[PDB]
Amino acid sequence: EEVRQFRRLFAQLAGDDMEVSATELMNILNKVVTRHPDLKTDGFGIDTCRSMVAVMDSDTTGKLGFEEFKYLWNNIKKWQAIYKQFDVDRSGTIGSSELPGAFEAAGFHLNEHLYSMIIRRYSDEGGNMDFDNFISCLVRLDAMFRAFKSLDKDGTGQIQVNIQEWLQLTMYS
Amino acid sequence: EEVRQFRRLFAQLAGDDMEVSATELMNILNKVVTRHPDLKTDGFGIDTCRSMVAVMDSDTTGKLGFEEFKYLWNNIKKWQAIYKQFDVDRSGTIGSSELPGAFEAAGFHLNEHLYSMIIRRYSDEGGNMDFDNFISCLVRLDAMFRAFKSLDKDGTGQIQVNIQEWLQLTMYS
Ligand SMILES: [Ca+2]
Ligand SMILES: [Ca+2]
Ligand SMILES: [Ca+2]
Ligand SMILES: [Ca+2]
Ligand SMILES: [Ca+2]
Ligand SMILES: [Ca+2]
Ligand SMILES: [Ca+2]
Ligand SMILES: [Ca+2]
Repeated sequence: EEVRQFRRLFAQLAGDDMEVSATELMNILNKVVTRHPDLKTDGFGIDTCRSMVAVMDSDTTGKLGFEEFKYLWNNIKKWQAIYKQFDVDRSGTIGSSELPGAFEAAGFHLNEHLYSMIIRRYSDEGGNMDFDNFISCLVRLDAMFRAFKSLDKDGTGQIQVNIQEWLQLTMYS
Repeated sequence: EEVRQFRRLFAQLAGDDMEVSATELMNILNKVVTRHPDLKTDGFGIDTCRSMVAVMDSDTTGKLGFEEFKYLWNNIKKWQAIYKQFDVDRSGTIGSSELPGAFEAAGFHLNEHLYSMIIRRYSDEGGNMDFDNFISCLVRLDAMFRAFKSLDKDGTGQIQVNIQEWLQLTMYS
């Protein structure tokens, strides 16, 4: 029944081409946040959604098919739950001091240098990250872990990236 | 002469803290576009401006110093001229058949496969790319070429990276 209700909701979200475009994704993400007053956000903008589509578009059709959209949606749900749980002052945002505990609850255990870099690149002047920034960040972080893993065949902790693959991975994202 | 003019322009834009923030950049670019009606754009938004700054921020200050801003600004001017010239139909946007001409004038040679990915990420449903996306795409592309080159100084066409280095290189919105 859980499977059946979700299949139906994808069909309603994707429309006749049975894929979710960046614009489509934007409108449903914004409808979601409207329902959660505990999530502070300046909204999901079109370019952030284009990035999320690209990074999750493994079959390169330009849009999210059922399995791609399922994977992303279920990640957003789990990370939404985490954002709420680690926003302990109820600011609606993930502060610098909340961020490590949240990334780690999402299964991404980094280090001091890498957290600093994330806040520098993703958080605002006050070191705070709102909900669309946190989602955009994790979608990419998850993807980059998955891409390193796909490339690390022999399990050695070191990958070898050619220019073409570099370009593909960084630009279609 | 023109050298002291630009040094003073930087000083004026950077203001009190002597560096250019994502916000200051957003404000000067948006005022730039408003004085070229031939340059179609939905505007330079915070995500795009925070993301240009991040890729240009070589010294991890979170803001653009003189040399960083200069490199960025001079590229933007060069690319703006290319955009106007390669928009041969005067649609005010760079269409899929105009894009390879433009990128070649900018010094970039890419295979069809990578154009198709770039078009899907940065252009609309008709294949037409607006000015802020064009600039955002070129800034990223040049930055990725430079990051790769620095780690491949013998020109093998391949770099070798551990997970820490990989997140540092790729975690750019
Ligand atoms: Ca659709
Ligand atoms: Ca797809
Ligand atoms: Ca908080
Ligand atoms: Ca935001
Ligand atoms: Ca300043
Ligand atoms: Ca800097
Ligand atoms: Ca055109
Ligand atoms: Ca745009």
